[PDB]
Amino acid sequence: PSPSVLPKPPSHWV
Amino acid sequence: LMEALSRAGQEMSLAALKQHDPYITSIADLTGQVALYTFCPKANQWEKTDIEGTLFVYRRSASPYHGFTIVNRNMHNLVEPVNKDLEFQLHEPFLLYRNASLSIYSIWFYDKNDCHRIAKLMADVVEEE
Repeated sequence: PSPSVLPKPPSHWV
Repeated sequence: LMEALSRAGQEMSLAALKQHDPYITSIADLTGQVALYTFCPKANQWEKTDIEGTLFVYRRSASPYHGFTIVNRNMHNLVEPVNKDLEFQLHEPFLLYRNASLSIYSIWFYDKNDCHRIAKLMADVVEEE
């Protein structure tokens, strides 16, 4: 189960 | 035999899903192992949750006609209705999603054929709300 190093969410979601 | 009990537990899972929400008619799809992550904007990075287990997509006899849940392998589940405020982004083997509260999530799939297939299913049943 991957370290919390996933890809970034779509820019506009933040 | 391993699959006999497999079929069995998918029968019991449906029922457990129903005792908590009776508008539920059937499981549309499920996966092996998935794990949940949430995005923290303040800190700007992903963060583990205590949620990891099996993902069920189910149908309901009343709007919202779809939902999905992660039954955890502690006892705290993920539960999420499939309405039109739900939006997805696929980045195999991760499936990102945002909901009404605007909170951001990622479902990591172990099996990346599950990831693709569920992502496809979601997209279909988001187009239907």
